Amino acid sequence: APSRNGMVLKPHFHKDWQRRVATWFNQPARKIRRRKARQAKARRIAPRPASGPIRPIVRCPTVRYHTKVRAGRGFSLEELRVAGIHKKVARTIGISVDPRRRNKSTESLQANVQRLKEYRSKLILFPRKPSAPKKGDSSAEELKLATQLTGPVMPVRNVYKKEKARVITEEEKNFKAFASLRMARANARLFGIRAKRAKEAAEQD
Amino acid sequence: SELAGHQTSAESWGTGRAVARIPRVRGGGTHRSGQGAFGNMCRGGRMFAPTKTWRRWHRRVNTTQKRYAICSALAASALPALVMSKGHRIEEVPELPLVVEDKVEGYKKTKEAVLLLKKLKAWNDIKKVYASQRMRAGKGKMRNRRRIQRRGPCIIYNEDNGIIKAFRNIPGITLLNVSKLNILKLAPGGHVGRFCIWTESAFRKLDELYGTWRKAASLKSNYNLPMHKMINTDLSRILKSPEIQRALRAPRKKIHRRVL
Amino acid sequence: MKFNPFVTSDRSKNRKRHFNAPSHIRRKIMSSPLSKELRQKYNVRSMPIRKDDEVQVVRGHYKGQQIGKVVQVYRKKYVIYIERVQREKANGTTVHVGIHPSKVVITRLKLDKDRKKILERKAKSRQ
RNA sequence: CGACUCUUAGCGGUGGAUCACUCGGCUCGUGCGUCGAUGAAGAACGCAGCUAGCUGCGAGAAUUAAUGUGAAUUGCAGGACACAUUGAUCAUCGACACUUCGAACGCACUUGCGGCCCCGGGUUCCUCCCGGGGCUACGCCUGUCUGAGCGUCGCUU
RNA sequence: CGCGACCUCAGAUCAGACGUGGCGACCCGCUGAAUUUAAGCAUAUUAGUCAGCGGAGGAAAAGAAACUAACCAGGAUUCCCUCAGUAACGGCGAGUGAACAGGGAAGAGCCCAGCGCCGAAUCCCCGCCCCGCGGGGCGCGGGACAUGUGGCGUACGGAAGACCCGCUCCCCGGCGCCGCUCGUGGGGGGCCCAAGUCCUUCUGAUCGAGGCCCAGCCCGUGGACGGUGUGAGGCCGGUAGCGGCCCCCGGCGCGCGCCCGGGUCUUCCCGGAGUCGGGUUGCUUGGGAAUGCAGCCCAAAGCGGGUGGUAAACUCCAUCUAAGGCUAAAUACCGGCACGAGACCGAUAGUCAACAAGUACCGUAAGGGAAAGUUGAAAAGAACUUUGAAGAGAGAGUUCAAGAGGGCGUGAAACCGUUAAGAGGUAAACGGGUGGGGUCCGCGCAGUCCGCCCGGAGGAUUCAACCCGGCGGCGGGUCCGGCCGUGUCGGCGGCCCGGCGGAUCUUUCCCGCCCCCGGGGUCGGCGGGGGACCGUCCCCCGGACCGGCGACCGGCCGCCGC
RNA sequence: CGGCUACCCACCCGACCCGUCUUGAAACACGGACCAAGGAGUCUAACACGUGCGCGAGUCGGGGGCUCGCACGAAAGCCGCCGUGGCGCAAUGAAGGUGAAGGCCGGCGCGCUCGCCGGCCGAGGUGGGAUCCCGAGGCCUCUCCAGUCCGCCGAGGGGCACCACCGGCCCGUCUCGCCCGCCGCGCCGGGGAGGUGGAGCACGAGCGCACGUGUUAGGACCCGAAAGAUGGUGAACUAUG
RNA sequence: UAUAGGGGCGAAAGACUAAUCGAACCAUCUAGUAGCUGGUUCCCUCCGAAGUUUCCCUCAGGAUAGCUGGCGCUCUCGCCC
RNA sequence: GAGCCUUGAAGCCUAGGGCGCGGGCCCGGGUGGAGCCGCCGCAGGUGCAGAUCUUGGUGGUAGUAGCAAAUAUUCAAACGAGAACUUUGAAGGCCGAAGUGGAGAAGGGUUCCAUGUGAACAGCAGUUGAACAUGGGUCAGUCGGUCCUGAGAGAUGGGCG
Ligand SMILES: [Mg+2]
Ligand SMILES: [Mg+2]
Ligand SMILES: [Mg+2]
Ligand SMILES: [Mg+2]
Ligand SMILES: [Mg+2]
Ligand SMILES: [Mg+2]
Ligand SMILES: [Mg+2]
Ligand SMILES: [Mg+2]
Ligand SMILES: [Mg+2]
Ligand SMILES: [Mg+2]
Ligand SMILES: [Mg+2]
Ligand SMILES: [Mg+2]
Ligand SMILES: [Mg+2]
Ligand SMILES: [Mg+2]
Ligand SMILES: [Mg+2]
Ligand SMILES: [Mg+2]
Ligand SMILES: [Mg+2]
Ligand SMILES: [Mg+2]
Ligand SMILES: [Mg+2]
Ligand SMILES: [Mg+2]
Ligand SMILES: [Mg+2]
Ligand SMILES: [Mg+2]
Ligand SMILES: [Mg+2]
Ligand SMILES: [Mg+2]
Ligand SMILES: [Mg+2]
Ligand SMILES: [Mg+2]
Ligand SMILES: [Mg+2]
Ligand SMILES: [Mg+2]
Ligand SMILES: [Mg+2]
Ligand SMILES: [Mg+2]
Ligand SMILES: [Mg+2]
Ligand SMILES: [Mg+2]
Ligand SMILES: [Mg+2]
Ligand SMILES: [Mg+2]
Ligand SMILES: [Mg+2]
Ligand SMILES: [Mg+2]
Ligand SMILES: [Mg+2]
Ligand SMILES: [Mg+2]
Ligand SMILES: [Mg+2]
Ligand SMILES: [Mg+2]
Ligand SMILES: [Mg+2]
Ligand SMILES: [Mg+2]
Ligand SMILES: [Mg+2]
Ligand SMILES: [Mg+2]
Ligand SMILES: [Mg+2]
Ligand SMILES: [Mg+2]
Ligand SMILES: [Mg+2]
Ligand SMILES: [Mg+2]
Ligand SMILES: [Mg+2]
Ligand SMILES: [Mg+2]
Ligand SMILES: [Mg+2]
Ligand SMILES: [Mg+2]
Ligand SMILES: [Mg+2]
Ligand SMILES: [Mg+2]
Ligand SMILES: [Mg+2]
Ligand SMILES: [Mg+2]
Ligand SMILES: [Mg+2]
Ligand SMILES: [Mg+2]
Ligand SMILES: [Mg+2]
Ligand SMILES: [Mg+2]
Ligand SMILES: [Mg+2]
Ligand SMILES: [Mg+2]
Ligand SMILES: [Mg+2]
Ligand SMILES: [Mg+2]
Ligand SMILES: [Mg+2]
Ligand SMILES: [Mg+2]
Ligand SMILES: [Mg+2]
Ligand SMILES: [Mg+2]
Ligand SMILES: [Mg+2]
Ligand SMILES: [Mg+2]
Ligand SMILES: [Mg+2]
Ligand SMILES: [Mg+2]
Ligand SMILES: [Mg+2]
Ligand SMILES: [Mg+2]
Ligand SMILES: [Mg+2]
Ligand SMILES: [Mg+2]
Ligand SMILES: [Mg+2]
Ligand SMILES: [Mg+2]
Ligand SMILES: [Mg+2]
Ligand SMILES: [Mg+2]
Ligand SMILES: [Mg+2]
Ligand SMILES: [Mg+2]
Ligand SMILES: [Mg+2]
Repeated sequence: APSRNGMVLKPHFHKDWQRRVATWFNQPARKIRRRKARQAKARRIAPRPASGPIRPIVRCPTVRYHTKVRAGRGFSLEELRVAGIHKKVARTIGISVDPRRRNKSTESLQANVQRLKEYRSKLILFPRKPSAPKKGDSSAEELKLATQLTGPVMPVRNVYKKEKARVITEEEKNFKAFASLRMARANARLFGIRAKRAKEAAEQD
Repeated sequence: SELAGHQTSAESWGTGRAVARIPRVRGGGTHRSGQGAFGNMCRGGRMFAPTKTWRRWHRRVNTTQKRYAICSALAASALPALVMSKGHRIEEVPELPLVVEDKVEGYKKTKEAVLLLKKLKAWNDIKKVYASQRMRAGKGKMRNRRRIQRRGPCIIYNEDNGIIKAFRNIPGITLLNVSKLNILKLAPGGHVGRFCIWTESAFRKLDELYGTWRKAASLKSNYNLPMHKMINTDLSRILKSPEIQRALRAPRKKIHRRVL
Repeated sequence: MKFNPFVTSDRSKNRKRHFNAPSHIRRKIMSSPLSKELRQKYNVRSMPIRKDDEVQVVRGHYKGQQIGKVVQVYRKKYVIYIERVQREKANGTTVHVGIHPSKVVITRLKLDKDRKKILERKAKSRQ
């Protein structure tokens, strides 16, 4: 069966594939369905924005992706308590509540708190009666626009630091050599055996 | 086909029962019993290696070539000798790249549209399309496609205001927006050079939409105009400029045929 | 040009609905235009036909200025029969000849209450 | 010379290819997403003035009523042609009605053999008497009624 | 011995209600091969699929971690692209084959057992009124469930109780009614522009030609159909936030029913067992020192248990809380119900079925399973005569055609009959070469060539040679008149009343904060706003350069028609 | 009168019936009575190479989103603070990991088989090598001076692609060696010089689309078996109660 | 009336089991498999073979070289050696 | 292509005229009755002699083999267009009571019977028939099913799955 200098082929076709072929032909029809679903959602809600719940600021979890930042799921009830608002009241306001999320980072804690304070600033709500506990005048001409697009406060906004200019100094360019990583790596590899030999030297009395 | 021609059940007879080794239907009385079963060379068998609904129908083209072809078709629409060599009637028509006022795109009645085309002298071209809208030749008359009808002028506009309602049912005509162009409308049949009629705001918006060679396109993000291969290309001018004819050998024109 | 997504350009479906439409649609199909003086008088282009009109033929083998009365309407054959239009067989028996009602000009109607109502609906819709 | 045979061609016959047509298929997609003990799917039998199929119907059987429609169905007679009554035909169909088998249900299936309750006639009545109607399948749930137990226990002989 | 109370129970044609059977395209639970591949064949693969069985709905299933990860951490489920033909499995052969990170589509969370607090504060059945329709739901008395445990408060994100502070005093269902409302809610019917105007063909015309400087007429209608053919206007319909009537439906306003949450502090409460797990054996998985599942046996814990991917011990850390349950979305759909389209087939094709198709028919049965479209515009289907016993025929007639006569459009070949020509002992047929004849074509048959120039015989016209007048165009020049074009500077002019770019800068600035000692201090950091600097395109005049298909005028050269 | 013709006939010579398996076919080898219609290298995935196009150290929207509900619109167009991702730009190790710059001059340490310092250039060199450049001299009607202009050049210069070789550099191992570094002085790192294994570097050429050919998996050029499995229907003939 | 397919029944012939039996019939897996026969459809132009090496549970087959074709590419010619 | 056509397209035939080396084509003539082609691109289920090919049709063989198991017919008449076969008469025969007779079970389903036709079917023919068409015919307390159990088959209770 093989031939001249050609690559080894192992295609996965021995299984009777021609029976179970699901084929994209209804793909434009699904795109039109999902457009009509989104426009129906926009007309069926009210003043409430599309993609209504706000989403947090969240960093990926892999030595590969931790530089980036991602629109997460919810606001990690510690953060939502620091916002000073009750749990299901946040679900009614449009603030996403995800109780499994934990906060080790004070930085991302405070960043989520700032995002909560900005959302509570941008919030314009309408009670039924004339009590108007939270509201005002003709509220910015029905806030001049009904519905928003693609995240409420544009949840990505990947922040970019400058580190513009600085004069090179000493110590650094005499110190920060290649050998630091290798010495630290060997220190981390041999952290345990040195302690074991310390215990041996204590035992030998 | 997508379904069996193997609805019949079948077996062979073998080396005995002289006739053949094709599978045969098994039965009696009904005079299909003993005919040719599934296969190619038989009556009421499957076609050979039959068509399947997962054939690779659609094809992808690069977006830069999709824009390059639009630029090439619009550039071919500017020259008068190209578009007459497709088959339009531009003999008594004013300028090539026609550009009417923005009063056109607010029309509501089609009699003003016919009046506009008659005064712009493309009505001779519409009269050709009226002259040639014959019946289709072939087997295609059965499947819902009966009128051969040639393509006329395409009106290009922006900011839709009711020009579609006006120009819509003049036959053979094409009505087509600026920000959504078509190669299938700007070059029907794969030949370059379809006659076109523009509008003021459209014809101003073109240079915003594709740029010059000096500045980039503003509406389309990463796209520049294409590179240009020969800068000046009148080959007769180049060969009869003195810089070449200084450095030519000689016209050698003696024939020197066969000597007996 | 067709803009509904719920009506057919399809030749097969149109011929099938045509040759199998029931009688109360075959009435609308077998429709005749009115003469131009009567359309001036009534402001209506066309009408369904019935048993009792006064009918002139515009085209065929039997043409022109012969205003006769219809007698039968085969909606099964899409054919009306006119009283003057005859032909003998071989055996000397006369028989009516088939005329499709598109080739038919109505000169007088039969007036009736439902025809007055249909005529008033036509005039009110043409407005 | 004729007969026979062969080859062409004209004509004629057998034959049903090509072409043209298409109330038919196949594929793709949208919208919807509905059977049954209140007797389904399926099957049998029956029904028209002339009637075998197909189709449509069920002892009200080529459809009943009602709503819309507005003068026909049709191969031939007739019959209602009435419409200043209710108005032919056709469609829609929401009110009626829906033979026997069929999960089939009174027990089985040979259209057989029953059993109660009730109503009309019988001997003016029970005792294996005519007609009609109703009820009479299995399993299981909630409650009622009846009662078995040297199961546990009381009060009593 | 009797009676009573339960507890276990049976019976009934008890009162009322429910399940069965089907279709199975998609889904769910189990069971389950073999052809084949490996060139042989045992594991492997075919595949946990075909077949079998039981279930279900418009979707189902899944699902709010006994999770992923190991760093600045994510966060229910579902589906797509990637991960990836990779890590891994494998007579380490053939072959098999994931997942988390990432980006999208959709966005949703909850309840109960336990624990304790509330005097069973709870539910079902029967009976009477209550009320209003198209039709059934709250309240009052007596029969039961139930203390071996109804209901309220309650869920691992903590919860409860009791102080203290701070406010807030509610919402869902039913009914009448106004405009509504994203195609302009959904369904049902009926209707809505303009020529059959003129000659002309023809069997019939929807053929062809024509309509003033208003283009014959309508066009938000020129899709498509039928009608004696090939139609925008003769007809249905198509177009349109076109109009009218009829039905039902989703978002405003009177009645009935229900109605204290938050924060701090103190005390108290805090969980699912023959279950996890271990041994062993089978199946499956890529899961390898056993991923998952199941049988048997052994079988717990409370700073516990599980997970952290090479078995086991010691150790530290991270993460989750299993053995109870519910839930839309995105998603699959060859059955069905209608529906719209097609670079698809055109009656030996396309479903087997364009037609009385799962019909005729074969087999006892499981089951197998066809052939078969076309007259003509209109039946106008051949009256009548005349042979024959009738079939059949000859006249006549229908129509454009019987050269269309009831399986009837067009009618090929094999084959057969007859006529016309030619031929005949080496079977017929063929190739090369000719000859004879025949059908037919062309040619005009000893009269067939034409086109130009030049020299001769006629008339009839008016160029031309020459100029005048006029238009248009060629070709060049002062780049004149200006124009635009190419380069280089000047004015930065529009920099703030300019576009955009820049991980240039400007803490001498402005807002939210943080730091040090209510304020100040550059003491520094981040998010947000302006503006100095470079990089390109918008103007100005000035000068450089070229008149290039960038085009107009003047004068010049040289044509031109009138 | 001329005429080739798929008309027919005459005559001379040549002349075995086609298709395929085969060393060998007219074969006493097989298939073919005759005629009409149907009838066989298709499609997808994957790979390799050649070709055409666009962009270019990038490239690709194939998955989504954006536009008013319009036949052709299941089209086309746009996104870029949708580049996440694929392929490539960097290989090598089993892995822990590591990861491609040298040349020329001046000086110093014993210029010692040796390291350091200072300046400049920058992918080394050798032999061929299309092309290009320079050029002795050579030639154009009286004798002097002239310029473009003309063309051949012996020879010489820099040298593309590519070929051949040497030298250099990275990674794995092996051998021989001494020196330096110090988030902490250690069975710690870093380094040198040789000979080797590598799918390497030594100024990058890919990516996307389409077409062609070939190979593989798929019913795969078409038809063909004796078999095997699953699930059902038959004792009306026959066998025996 | 009973016995049903690797099953039944057999005074035993491997006989019979619906004209089939040394494993019945029908449908599906199924277009199963085949190194083995048969066929494999338009013209013209150009070039044009091999039946040999090695290895294979290979000896009617394949891989490998060799033979062939296509696609080119890099140079050489034209003006006493 | 201001393509071609009811003043005749597609297809078919053609001892007609030609072109190309061919694949094939163009025109003439006749049938034929409503659609057809050239070119530039594009996409295919794209070109027949065969496959004991499939389906449909027709030949040679051929007016041939063959219409022969069971002895057998003949005359006259009738109805009729038509008589070797139909019917009647007469004569001669066979079956010879274990039948070529008279009736039933299973099976068949209208074939039973009358009238009318003789187109196809009866393998010659036919005035005939079991062919076709029209219209008729099957009457039960005491004949049988129904009822009984037999060889057996099958349900609930139970068990297994
Ligand atoms: Mg090979
Ligand atoms: Mg492999
Ligand atoms: Mg397979
Ligand atoms: Mg199949
Ligand atoms: Mg099949
Ligand atoms: Mg078929
Ligand atoms: Mg055709
Ligand atoms: Mg269709
Ligand atoms: Mg003939
Ligand atoms: Mg036929
Ligand atoms: Mg009625
Ligand atoms: Mg029963
Ligand atoms: Mg009763
Ligand atoms: Mg094999
Ligand atoms: Mg084997
Ligand atoms: Mg498996
Ligand atoms: Mg199955
Ligand atoms: Mg069920
Ligand atoms: Mg359902
Ligand atoms: Mg939880
Ligand atoms: Mg990859
Ligand atoms: Mg597997
Ligand atoms: Mg028409
Ligand atoms: Mg029409
Ligand atoms: Mg109209
Ligand atoms: Mg396994
Ligand atoms: Mg724990
Ligand atoms: Mg533990
Ligand atoms: Mg633990
Ligand atoms: Mg749970
Ligand atoms: Mg659960
Ligand atoms: Mg769902
Ligand atoms: Mg046909
Ligand atoms: Mg068929
Ligand atoms: Mg007709
Ligand atoms: Mg004719
Ligand atoms: Mg005909
Ligand atoms: Mg005919
Ligand atoms: Mg003769
Ligand atoms: Mg062989
Ligand atoms: Mg041999
Ligand atoms: Mg041969
Ligand atoms: Mg042979
Ligand atoms: Mg033979
Ligand atoms: Mg063919
Ligand atoms: Mg390539
Ligand atoms: Mg990336
Ligand atoms: Mg086997
Ligand atoms: Mg078996
Ligand atoms: Mg079995
Ligand atoms: Mg028997
Ligand atoms: Mg077997
Ligand atoms: Mg047998
Ligand atoms: Mg095959
Ligand atoms: Mg087979
Ligand atoms: Mg060999
Ligand atoms: Mg070669
Ligand atoms: Mg016709
Ligand atoms: Mg042609
Ligand atoms: Mg042709
Ligand atoms: Mg095709
Ligand atoms: Mg084919
Ligand atoms: Mg053939
Ligand atoms: Mg052949
Ligand atoms: Mg054959
Ligand atoms: Mg045959
Ligand atoms: Mg024969
Ligand atoms: Mg003989
Ligand atoms: Mg004989
Ligand atoms: Mg005999
Ligand atoms: Mg007589
Ligand atoms: Mg006689
Ligand atoms: Mg006899
Ligand atoms: Mg005897
Ligand atoms: Mg007898
Ligand atoms: Mg006979
Ligand atoms: Mg008789
Ligand atoms: Mg009889
Ligand atoms: Mg009969
Ligand atoms: Mg009696
Ligand atoms: Mg008796
Ligand atoms: Mg049983
Ligand atoms: Mg049981």
